[PDB]
Amino acid sequence: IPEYVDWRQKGAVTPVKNQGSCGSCWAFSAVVTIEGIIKIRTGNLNQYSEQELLDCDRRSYGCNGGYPWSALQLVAQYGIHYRNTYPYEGVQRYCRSREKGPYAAKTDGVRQVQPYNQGALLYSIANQPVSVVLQAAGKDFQLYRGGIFVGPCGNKVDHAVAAVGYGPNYILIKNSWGTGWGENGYIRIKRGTGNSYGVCGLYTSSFYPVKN
Repeated sequence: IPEYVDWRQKGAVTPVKNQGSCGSCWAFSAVVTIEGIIKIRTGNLNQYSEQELLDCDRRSYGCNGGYPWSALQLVAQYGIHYRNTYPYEGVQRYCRSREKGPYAAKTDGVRQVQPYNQGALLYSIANQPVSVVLQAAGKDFQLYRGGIFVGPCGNKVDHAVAAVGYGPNYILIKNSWGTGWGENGYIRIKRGTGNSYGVCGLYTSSFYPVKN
């Protein structure tokens, strides 16, 4: 369980993206999750469509609300297309999955990490990236243009992102905003403080598919 875990230089995460004026970080967080695992075994890095997840997942409320843990489940159940055969537009619409044709990616299950346990988060993040939530409605996290976020912030979780590494002290997160935020679309939050919930409630509820 290395002292350092970066999947970027591991060839697991692709360039950064923006959800835009679409409340859809859940579907984006997911595509990165599935994505990671998909490349971890096969040795093939891919960019899947979040747009599809939006238009297809009726359980989620597309362009403004969702469950990073429906998306995944969805995929495993059905599947998911490339981000070319289903590029992101930013507006929820009619499911094209079927109309689009044969799927391209399809997992083999979804599991959740025991909330409120850093030790647990890491491990999984060590075996493969994960979808995690937190407080973004933040007025500080909103302004982050590089650094190690400690706060201030709260325990009112309401935005989903992704963890793509950690250090002895900083946890790495991929944001669904442009590369005109944090440190090039990236933000480092601090771990090991005692805060069980985890600063910004980053330890509330996390997840991930399964792959054979």
